[PDB]
Amino acid sequence: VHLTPVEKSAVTALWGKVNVDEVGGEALGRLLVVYPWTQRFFESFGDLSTPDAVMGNPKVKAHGKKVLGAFSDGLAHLDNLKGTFATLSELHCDKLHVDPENFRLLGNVLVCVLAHHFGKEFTPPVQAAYQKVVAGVANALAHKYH
Amino acid sequence: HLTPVEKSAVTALWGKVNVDEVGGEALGRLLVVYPWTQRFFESFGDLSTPDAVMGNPKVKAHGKKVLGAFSDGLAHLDNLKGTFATLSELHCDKLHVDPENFRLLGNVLVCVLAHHFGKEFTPPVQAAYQKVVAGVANALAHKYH
Amino acid sequence: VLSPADKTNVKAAWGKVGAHAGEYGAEALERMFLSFPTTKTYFPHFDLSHGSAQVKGHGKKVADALTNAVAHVDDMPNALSALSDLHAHKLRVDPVNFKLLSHCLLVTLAAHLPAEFTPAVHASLDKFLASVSTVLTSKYR
Amino acid sequence: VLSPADKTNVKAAWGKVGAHAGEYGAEALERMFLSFPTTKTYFPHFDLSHGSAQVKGHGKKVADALTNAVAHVDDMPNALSALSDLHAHKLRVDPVNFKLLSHCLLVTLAAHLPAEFTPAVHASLDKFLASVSTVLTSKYR
Ligand code: HEM
Ligand code: HEM
Ligand code: HEM
Ligand code: HEM
Repeated sequence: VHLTPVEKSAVTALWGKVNVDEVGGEALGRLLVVYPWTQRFFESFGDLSTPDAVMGNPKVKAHGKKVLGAFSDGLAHLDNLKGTFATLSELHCDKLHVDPENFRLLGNVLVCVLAHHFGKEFTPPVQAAYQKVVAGVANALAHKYH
Repeated sequence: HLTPVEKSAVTALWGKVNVDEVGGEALGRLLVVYPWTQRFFESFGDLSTPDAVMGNPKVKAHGKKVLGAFSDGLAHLDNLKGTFATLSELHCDKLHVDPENFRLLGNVLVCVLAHHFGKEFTPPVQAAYQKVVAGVANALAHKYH
Repeated sequence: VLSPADKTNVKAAWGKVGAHAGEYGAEALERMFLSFPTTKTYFPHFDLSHGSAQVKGHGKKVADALTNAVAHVDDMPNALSALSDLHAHKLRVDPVNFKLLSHCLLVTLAAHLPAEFTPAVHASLDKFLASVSTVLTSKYR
Repeated sequence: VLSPADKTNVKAAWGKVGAHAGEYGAEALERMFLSFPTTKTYFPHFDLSHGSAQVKGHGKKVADALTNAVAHVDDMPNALSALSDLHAHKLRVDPVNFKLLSHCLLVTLAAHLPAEFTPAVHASLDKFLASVSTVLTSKYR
């Protein structure tokens, strides 16, 4: 993906304010709440019976942090997202059989979480840049299927 | 992709396809079942009714071209990426057709094969064709990956 | 949202299915499992061999449910509420799988009822099954 | 299909838009046009520029429209009949574009209404917007 130098600057400044121990969990919890069939992939996680259970669920918070860490790895390697997520793709397409529509969904949930946290700071230009990012990640994660 | 018994299955059936008709029926059914695709064809004229669509001579002529594309995909299941490399450019970079529509067309062609060949289009024959049409939609969308 | 011609198309077409409902259910089911093997992971307790008795009993239930949706095409959420509970709350089926199965249902109809499978009927049936799929994957209780 | 809860959530969440209906509508658009430029192909008669009173005023109707769609939530096909004709019959809007606008509307709500954009409300709004999208892309006259 190619961001303009000002998109890269705006993206990285916002990201540097990201609570790395929470946002990941918010995005995953919302995925499981907004798109409840994704909970099928996490029956190992315990209580998901209600939105408050989802969001408060320690396993959710736990797993959301590692997902945020991958999106970070992606940001540091924007010109080579396929390589970075080559093994992750093997894991989500060959082993788990996650329909790749759901990768677009999580990326768009993450954008909604960034908007939630940053408000006006999450301007339309800034959003435009992040859409570029998360589109990149989803497809590099879908790469096997290509 | 296709195992030996699969390739021979699709091969044989594809031999019996009317190449001046099924291409046109698939495109026409795409335009009818998924009418927003009509937007890509205001050049083609009358698309107001199912009967209007299914008889449009350019719809038929274009369908021949797409079945021709598919024929060409069947020929080189080795590298449909390269086979359709040029088409992908036109569909993606130039006309901006959402790639879900590629999947829809392949599934319509599959329908249209079932409609014509009836009981001969067995679950196992469909399954091999589903691999083929998914390969064409993927290859077609390569310029999006 | 089905048009008035949509509703009469679906009902007349389903009528021609008639007694073969269960037969077409099971075939759509087999087509789906062979064409889209990931869907099999929803049936880990089902003997999925060709000609399986479990697949045939199940095809009949699916066909009957679709027949009931046709009867109640104007109050589908109410009439399918137990099946939405099953598919949306307990099974949590990915909506993509409903598109796979609807497609295999259309292939089956197109194979067995070529006179009925006009372009317009095809369009109407597609919306109907998209409609059923929306009810079955929504959590509305 | 919205639960009774879903409709109270959208009712409650969307009400808080209020006088800002115009503003949020225009921004959601701006968001869509910048983030997803192909969607400009539907608006060549508009002034794409930022702050453009045509974009700004168009946003006011979408929000009202949606306010009206919230107003006839359980009658939406009848209430959105005209917009169905416009979008499905006349403009031929490809349905993905509704998912893009739907996402930008959620982004905007999240950005402007954080206390109200809880996970429950987010999920209800997504279903509501999907429901509006289904009505607007379906030909049912
Ligand atoms: C779109 C971006 C996504 C990213 C960046 C992402 C990232 C990751 C990462 C980093 C892991 C951890 C691998 C490890 O522990 O070694 C992981 C595991 C997983 N992801 Fe994702 N993922 C994505 C999408 C999805 C989606 C859409 C689903 C399901 C709908 C999903 C379900 C899972 C599951 C089930 C696991 C591991 C299961 C477990 O260990 O209990 N992921 N993901
Ligand atoms: C999915 C398999 C598809 C194949 C194999 C395919 C193949 C082709 C081919 C061979 C052409 C002819 C190029 C030419 O006109 O010189 C073409 C043109 C075109 N295709 Fe496709 N196509 C596919 C799908 C689609 C879809 C989904 C749409 C949009 C709904 C679409 C819209 C068009 C349009 C608008 C043209 C050119 C129209 C014109 O020349 O006036 N195609 N395609
Ligand atoms: C319109 C489409 C569908 C209809 C009408 C339908 C209908 C039904 C019916 C009637 C049952 C059994 C009800 C009962 O025993 O009480 C059922 C169960 C089930 N359906 Fe569906 N279904 C549909 C789609 C799907 C799809 C796409 C999947 C997954 C790919 C799925 C998975 C299941 C499973 C796993 C069961 C339970 C099986 C069992 O334990 O016996 N269904 N469905
Ligand atoms: C929730 C989604 C949408 C809603 C509620 C919505 C609502 C409306 C409303 C209320 C109008 C004007 C009605 C009037 O004439 O008074 C309108 C017009 C229009 N909408 Fe939408 N719309 C939606 C999505 C879209 C999308 C996705 C597009 C295109 C990508 C679109 C394109 C248009 C266009 C092109 C017009 C006509 C503009 C004009 O010339 O005034 N709409 N929409």
